[PDB]
Amino acid sequence: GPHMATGQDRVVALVDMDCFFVQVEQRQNPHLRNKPCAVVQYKSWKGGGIIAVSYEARAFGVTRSMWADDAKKLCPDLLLAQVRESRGKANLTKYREASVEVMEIMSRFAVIERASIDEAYVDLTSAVQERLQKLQGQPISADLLPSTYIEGLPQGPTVQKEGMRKQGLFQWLDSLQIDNLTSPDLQLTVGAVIVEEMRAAIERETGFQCSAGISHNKVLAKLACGLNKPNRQTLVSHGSVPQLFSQMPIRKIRSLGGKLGASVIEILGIEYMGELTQFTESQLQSHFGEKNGSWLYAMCRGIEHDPVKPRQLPKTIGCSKNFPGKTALATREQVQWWLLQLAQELEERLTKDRNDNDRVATQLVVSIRVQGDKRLSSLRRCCALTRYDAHKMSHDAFTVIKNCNTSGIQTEWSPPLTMLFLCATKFSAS
DNA sequence: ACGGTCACACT
DNA sequence: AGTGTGAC
Ligand SMILES: Nc1ccn([C@H]2C[C@H](O)[C@@H](COP(=O)(O)NP(=O)(O)OP(=O)(O)O)O2)c(=O)n1
Ligand SMILES: [Mg+2]
Ligand SMILES: [Mg+2]
Repeated sequence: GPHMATGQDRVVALVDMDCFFVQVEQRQNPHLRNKPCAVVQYKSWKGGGIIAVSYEARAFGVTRSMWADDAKKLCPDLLLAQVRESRGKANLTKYREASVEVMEIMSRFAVIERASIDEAYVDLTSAVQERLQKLQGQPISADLLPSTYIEGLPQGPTVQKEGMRKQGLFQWLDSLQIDNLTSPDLQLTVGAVIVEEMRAAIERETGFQCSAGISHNKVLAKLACGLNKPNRQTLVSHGSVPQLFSQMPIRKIRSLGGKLGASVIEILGIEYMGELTQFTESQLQSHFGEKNGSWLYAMCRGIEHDPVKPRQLPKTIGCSKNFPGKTALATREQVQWWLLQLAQELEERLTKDRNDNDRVATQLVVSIRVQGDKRLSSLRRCCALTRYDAHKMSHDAFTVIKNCNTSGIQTEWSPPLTMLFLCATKFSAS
């Protein structure tokens, strides 16, 4: 009991933008605002794939990955913003740049880890101690947490959601012992205050609304963030974990969404995260491996040690395009032209990256898929990247994958390529 | 015909 | 260096 480590050492927040691509388009185009809206790419095929959905639109059942034509059936008045197309492919520059706006603001408060284009993890442990020191035996007002939810509260002895939020928050605050600096719950609470400030700054400065989860680790922070979206932040305490995890589907936990989560469910015959507590660390390790087993054992107990990496920028800069079914490239000239298009966009992004971030990519990775292959990549190959030259990069990429072309004629390409991928990696200071 | 990107574990 | 999984 005295020696058991509860994973309450850190205060971690995950801030995730609400329907991010939609918001970027909405900010730029006021007409989209407060309306059922979605962002689509490649309009020609079935109206284009939906990649982002406004909350008004989600009410109609519109979802990501839905074809726009299908979405229209559910929501006749659905408004659509198209992903920019450059050189015959979708260009995500606007959203990347919008992401930078958010990331830079967040970086002001603490070192951040860029988990995705629209979200980043924040370790507020240092910030919290300092803030706790700044306010002395200073009780924390509810006003400082206007958008905060306390998961699991209210409990025990208004049918409006805001009323519920307030009751829960009040129960939490009344419970709090302000005087003790060490208390994890107090630390989470102060962390929540900062997140409120972080989120207000984001909205004021970009016009983008976001949600956040405050907890002692990344997994819990991420899970918490989703609980009260949109435009709200949720504090998941260590104590709330048992009840929260008791009915929490295993797939919900980050990294348990795929095969591992399925095997975990299949092998152990359980549905909920909480049920994982019944197994010894060794038991979990035997089925899912040493690293996974330890992670699962600690995680179902609300404990995770994965640190918030200090990484604001992406480690890689990549361009890729799919050429599905009939559109697969079956000629050498075709492959070369598309490689060139990818290389050109990559070059523009690489050049801007070098100026902005003082770094150069020393390695080029070329990936392709042949028709009928199961795998996302038929082949992956890498060559040195010494110049930010689109022609050289595309020329080099062709050299690397050219032998994949079986056909004797060599003016043709067989099998036709379903996918082309170019990625710049191994960045170095410059 | 569930696209375009990213990170990272395993080998 | 290459492959596969998971995420968003
Ligand atoms: N499969 C996916 C998932 C997300 N994205 C993009 C579009 C999203 O707007 C953006 C952020 O992803 P997301 O946070 O998981 N969902 P989104 O931000 O749109 O809505 P929220 O549920 O977070 O409020 O990345 C994508 O392009 N392809
Ligand atoms: Mg989001
Ligand atoms: Mg996200």
